[PDB]
Amino acid sequence: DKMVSKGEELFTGVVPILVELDGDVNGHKFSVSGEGEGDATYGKLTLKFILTTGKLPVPWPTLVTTLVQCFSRYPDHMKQHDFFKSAMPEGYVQERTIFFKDDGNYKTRAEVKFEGDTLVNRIELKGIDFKEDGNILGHKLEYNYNCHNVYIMADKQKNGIKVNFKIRHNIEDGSVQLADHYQQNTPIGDGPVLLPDNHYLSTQSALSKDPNEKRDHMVLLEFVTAAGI
Repeated sequence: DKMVSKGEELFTGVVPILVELDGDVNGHKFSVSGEGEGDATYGKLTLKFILTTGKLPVPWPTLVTTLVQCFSRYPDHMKQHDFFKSAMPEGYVQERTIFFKDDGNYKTRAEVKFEGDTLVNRIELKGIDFKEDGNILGHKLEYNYNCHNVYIMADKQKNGIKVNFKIRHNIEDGSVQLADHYQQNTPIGDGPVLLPDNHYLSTQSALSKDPNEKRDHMVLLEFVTAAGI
């Protein structure tokens, strides 16, 4: 619906982002605070994440996906397939199950919504069955991130979307740790949304550090474009 691209209006300029993650992995508890801004016109995310509570029990790269696909650039001809924006400002619940091959898994539950002029992401994560000797707990993954595809279809029974994709986490010996992602997003609002044709997001990510941040942290720079229509 032409009108339903009022999401255009809410994501027109630069939008401040807040992310908050209460986390638990084989009993190890921790919190992450994210702040930064989005430019949906450009697919653009700039965010800085800081460990705020506990010792960080897993590699930063494993948490990227968990830590706002509303900031994805939908080309003009595809804009009527942008669910994430069509759900705002009252937002959607994102839920994921994530299996790391030969190791444990993450189950996540997130509210993404506007809280004023600001786009917020509240995240409860539990992970279980992680091999102590494995790459995750064993901290054996590079601080880099591969370009990925993200397959979307409508889940009309939930008035929302089914999402799935494989993440490739590089280990320094040239091998790869796989995270297999299963993702349902449901809206929170009682109103209509854009239910898309089958399509995907092409997602670039760049992980850096603040030279002056004394705390365990992650500065993430991410670019997402939709395609396949």
